[PDB]
Order: sequence, then C-alpha cells, then structure tokens
Amino acid sequence: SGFRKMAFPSGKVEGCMVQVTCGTTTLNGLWLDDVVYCPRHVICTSEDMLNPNYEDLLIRKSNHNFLVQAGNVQLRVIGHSMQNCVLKLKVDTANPKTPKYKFVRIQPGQTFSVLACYNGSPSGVYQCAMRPNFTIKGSFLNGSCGSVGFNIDYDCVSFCYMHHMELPTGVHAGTDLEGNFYGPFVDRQTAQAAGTDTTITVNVLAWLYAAVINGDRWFLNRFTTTLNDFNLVAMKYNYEPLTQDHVDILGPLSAQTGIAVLDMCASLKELLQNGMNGRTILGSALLEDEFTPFDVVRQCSGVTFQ
Amino acid sequence: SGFRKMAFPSGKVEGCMVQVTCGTTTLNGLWLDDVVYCPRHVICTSEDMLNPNYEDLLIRKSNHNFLVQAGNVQLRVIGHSMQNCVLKLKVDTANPKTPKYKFVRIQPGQTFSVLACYNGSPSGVYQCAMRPNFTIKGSFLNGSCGSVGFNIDYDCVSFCYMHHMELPTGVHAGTDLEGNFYGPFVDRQTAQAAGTDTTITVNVLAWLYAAVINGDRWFLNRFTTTLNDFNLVAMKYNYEPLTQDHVDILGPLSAQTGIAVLDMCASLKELLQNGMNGRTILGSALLEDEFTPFDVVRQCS
Ligand SMILES: *[C@H](O)[C@H](C[C@@H]1CCNC1=O)NC(=O)[C@@H]1CCCN1C(=O)[C@@H](NC(=O)OC(C)(C)C)[C@@H](C)OC(C)(C)C
Ligand SMILES: *[C@H](O)[C@H](C[C@@H]1CCNC1=O)NC(=O)[C@@H]1CCCN1C(=O)[C@@H](NC(=O)OC(C)(C)C)[C@@H](C)OC(C)(C)C
Ligand SMILES: [Cl-]
Ligand SMILES: [Cl-]
Ligand code: NA
Ligand code: NA
Ligand code: NA
Repeated sequence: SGFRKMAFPSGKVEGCMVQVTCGTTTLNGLWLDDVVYCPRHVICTSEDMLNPNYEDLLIRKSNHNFLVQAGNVQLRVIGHSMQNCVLKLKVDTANPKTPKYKFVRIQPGQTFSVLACYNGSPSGVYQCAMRPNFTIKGSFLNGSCGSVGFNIDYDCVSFCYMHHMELPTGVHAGTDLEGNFYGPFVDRQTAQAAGTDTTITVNVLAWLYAAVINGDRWFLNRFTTTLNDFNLVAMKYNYEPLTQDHVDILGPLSAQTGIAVLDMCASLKELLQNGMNGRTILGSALLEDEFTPFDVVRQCSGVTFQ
Repeated sequence: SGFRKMAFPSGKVEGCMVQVTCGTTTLNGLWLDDVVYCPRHVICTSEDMLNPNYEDLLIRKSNHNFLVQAGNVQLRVIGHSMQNCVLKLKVDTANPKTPKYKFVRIQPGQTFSVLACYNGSPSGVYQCAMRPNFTIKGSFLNGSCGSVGFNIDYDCVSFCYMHHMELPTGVHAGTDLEGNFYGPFVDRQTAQAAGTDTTITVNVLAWLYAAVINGDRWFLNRFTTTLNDFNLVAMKYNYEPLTQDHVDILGPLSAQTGIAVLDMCASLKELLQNGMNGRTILGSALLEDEFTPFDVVRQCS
C-alpha cells in the first residue's frame, strides 16, 4: 500500500538527451534516429525575440552554426529544417539508444513525466499535468529548454512535451514534438499570461478512489447525486465539467470500491461546500488533481514497463 | 522557477534490476558486477518467517535453487553468501550496465529516490525520506521487495535502501545495501511497532527557504527566537529538535535569501501556532518535510 506522486522510469529517455548550442545559447535536444529536435528559439538573439521572423533567421544559419554534443561526442549536423516551433537537426549518426517511440499530443488533464535536463545531462524527473489553461506547473531554470515530457506504454515511449518558456506567474509553456504549442502561447518576447485555471474534476475523483483503496474513507457518505446537479456545483467551484466519458473511465474504480462515481461526486460536493474540517486525504490538505484514473490503476496494481 | 518532488533519473538503476525466484517466492534483485543483492527472506516459506534460522535455511540451498532472470536471460548462480539481512548471489555473468556506484547508509531526514519494481521490471520512480522513526512512506505492493533507493549526485549512484517489508501502519521498512535494517525492525513475522514519528524540522525550514527563493514572503515575521526556545516550542508539535548542525547547514540558504536561520525558525513557530489561513506554500496546505537543504539548493540553483 501507499500512494506517491510517481513518474515513469526515465532510462529510455535519458539515452536520447543531447546538448545543442547555437551562438551563445545552449539548451537541450532530443536525439531520435538521425535527427535532433529542439526549440526553434535557439536561433534567436534577445533582439530577434522581440519580433522574430523564424524562416528568415533560419535561412541565415548554416549546419556548422549548430554544435550538438552527445555526452563528450560531437554529432555532425548535416541538415536543418523547422517544423512549427521545433527545429530538426539532421545528424550523421543514428542514435543507437533510440527507444521504440511515438509523438503524441495530449489533452488537458492528462499527466506525464518530465525529464529536466541541463547542458544535455538529465538532472531530475517529476510528474506533471497539462493544466486546463494549457500551462504546466513545472520546475525549470535557465538552460532547461528542450527538456521533454513523456509517458510509457509497455515498451513504447510517447513523447508529448518539449519545454520552451516560463510565464510571469512561474508556470511553464511548451510544445508537442511536432512543434505545436499547448495553449495560446507564442515563442516571442511579447506580453503573455496564463489564463485563469480550473481544477481537473475527473482526476480529483480518481485520487479519492486511491484514498479509499488505501484505507482513507472519512469523506464517504450515504448520498448520491446526478451528473447534471454535480456539474452545477463544479462550475460554482471552478472545477472542470464531468462528462459521461469521465464517469465511464472511472467504472473500474467504482466497481472495486463499491462507491459509484455519482456517490463519490456527492462526497466531492460536500468537500467543496464544507472543506476538510481539519482532516487530510492521502497526506494532503488540498484536493489533488494531478493523478488520472489510469495513474491510480497503474500505481495500485503494480504495472511495469519492458 | 517552480518546485516539485524531484527524483533522480532512474536509468542507471533500471539497468541493474533483475528477478530472483526461490521456491514459490519472487522478488527483485540488484545486479552489480557479478553479484545480485536481494532480501534474504526470499529463502523463507510462510512457516519459516516466525522464527527463521537463516543460516540453517541457506546451507540447505543449492545454487540451482535460485532462478535469476535479467530480462529474457537466465543468469547462472555459482555461489551465495549472506551479509546481515541481504543475500549476495554470485553469478557467472557480470552486468555490462553496472554504473559507477557506492553503498551509503543514510541518517534520518535524508531523502532518496525509489525505483519501484515488480518481477525485475520498473514500475515508477518517486522521492522518499528516511523518517525519524526509521520507516519510509513508500508505495509498494506484493513483489516489490528488492527495489532500491538511491541518489545520483555527480554521476555516481549511491545506493542507500533495499525494500523488505510493510508495517501494519502502512509504512515501509528495509535495509542498507550491507543488509542492516534501518530502525529496530527484523525480517521475522513478530510484532515490531515503529516509534511515534515526528516532523523533520530542518527540512521544513529548507522548504520555507525554497518558497522565499521562488518569490513568497507572506509567512515571514518581524520576530526571532533563541535556538532553545524554538526547540521547546517545536517539540510540543512533535517536531524533531533543531541542532546546531542543522543551523549550520541552513547557512547557505540563509545567505542567499537574507533571512537569518533563527528568523526563519520564528516564521515556522508562527505557522505552527496559526496555520495557513487559507493560503498555500509551494502548492501545499501542509508544512512539507521531505526536501533537505541539499535538495533545495540542487533544485533552485
Ligand atoms: C530555455 O532554457 C528557457 C527556460 C526558462 C528560463 C527560466 N525558466 C524557464 O523555464 N526559456 C526562455 O528563457 C524563454 C526564451 C524567451 C524568453 N523565455 C522565458 O522563459 C521568459 N519568459 C518571458 O519572457 O515571458 C514573456 C514575457 C514573453 C511572456 C522568462 C525567462 O522570463 C520571465 C520573466 C522569468 C517569465
Ligand atoms: C516483498 O515483496 C514484500 C513487500 C510488501 C508486500 C506488501 N507491501 C510491501 O511492501 N514483503 C513482505 O511481504 C514481507 C515478508 C514478510 C511479511 N512481509 C510483510 O511486508 C508483512 N509485514 C509483516 O508481517 O509485518 C509485521 C507484522 C511482521 C510487523 C505485510 C505483508 O503484512 C501486513 C499485514 C500488510 C503488514
Ligand atoms: Cl497539502
Ligand atoms: Cl545521510
Ligand atoms: Na456518497
Ligand atoms: Na523455519
Ligand atoms: Na553499511
């Protein structure tokens, strides 16, 4: 038993991280097959960032302007191109440690692991969620750009995030590996801000199920509700709507614990309307929303990766 | 900016995890060079566990009674020895993925990453602390034994924990990699309650410094305290004593933020007296005690 904020094992991703330097900027790249992916803003000076014309800035660069290092070994860049907000540097050597992988775009509410890197060297791993406002609450310093987020299924790494920037409130924004930003953010030095965020209702419910599985039951009650009535409460408390698909996804946890989703929703309604009365749930005094239903099932059943 | 429970990248440890089976029991082993380390209780039946004589049980085992599997490859056991509560299985193949490593026994309050594994394969990685009562608050199921805890400061893996058991209160107990248990626990099915746990004061102070570094000041105050008055108060909340060693180790964070250590202690005293009044610190509504001073410097700088 026990329940922790748990990341995927990061080894398959560690073997893909390299250092990319253009001019005076160093950041990280992802080396898969014979291509290194990194943020396109690596090519910009500070002045360029004010109003960058990335296609003109890139024609001005040559292969030799990009220094790529895998550990102590230099990788020769033999071509370059842009895909949306990501730069693809073709190198002369395919990464012999390339795992089975795919590029996926995730939806708000979905979680993933971040391998925070500096100078091409993995430094730490932690678990995040794509917030409803399309930011992530990361932990990133200067030089972290190009660090990636991922999930694993069996033996396949699904890369879903590449890090590009920090916003004024201290949260983070980035792209999928096809270079499309999550959220209405752009890679230029102009005013931008995180929108008002909301709480990921289906994830809170999943974590309440994790709590019950781990013996924490004090918030259970005799009451149930309807999807329509609970969604009025959710809106009042800046919680995301709960859909029938969310209810269906939580079916396994309901059957296992004997607490129907709408029964658990009546628990969550009372917690929102009345608070915790000084108690905790799974060692938290807040309602945790960065575990998905699948995260709960995975951790509580001991799923492993090959 | 930001502040997360951050584990070390797990790849160097993933490359060391194997499956060990003896009789009907399967757990994980750690394969370093030509040795596989695992909990010695792998050799016990359910009956053996009340009062097992491990020396007597082990002398009866042949090398072929141990099935060791590294991915899809069976490793051949060629000898075995017992060191305290760890079994060392000598195998005929050395692990080509052995990282630079050392074994370190840690003190209460120290943190480490856990790579939770089942059947020799990794499930996930999370951060833990050695509690003052020598338990860890893990996430471990049947078959997780032999999973290890570690740090990887400066490219060398320091192995500090191997998992052996869950206690009735839902926390976890295990050994260093020399097989010595942390705390009063034993690998026997006899009663062995953990002491009342306490909060790791030096770590709470480190986390308050992290909050200041990340831009929050709401909990600061104009007061200070003597060290002894702070300890007299903090102990009434089941906080651990703060020693002069702890004050010294907080010096760099104090210098970076301009908040004297004893002034931060006055902040913590007020937080214990008042609560947060609907506010949060680094996304928590509780005082967090599983980040060390070293961890804060690692992550914020
Ligand atoms: C790439 O390594 C780096 C990662 C950043 C540095 C600090 N923490 C991180 O996550 N990315 C950048 O430095 C990018 C390049 C353009 C500027 N930038 C930022 O992250 C800015 N953000 C910024 O200027 O935001 C707007 C004002 C454009 C909305 C950071 C460094 O500035 C603030 C003031 C810290 C937010
Ligand atoms: C090894 O894989 C396994 C890991 C355990 C299983 C459940 N969670 C874990 O962390 N270790 C064990 O099963 C060991 C072997 C002897 C029994 N044991 C336990 O962990 C017992 N603990 C136990 O008997 O504790 C005492 C009563 C002796 C203090 C667990 C499985 O039993 C309880 C009832 C869950 C505590
Ligand atoms: Cl909390
Ligand atoms: Cl220590
Ligand atoms: Na109910
Ligand atoms: Na016996
Ligand atoms: Na030791």
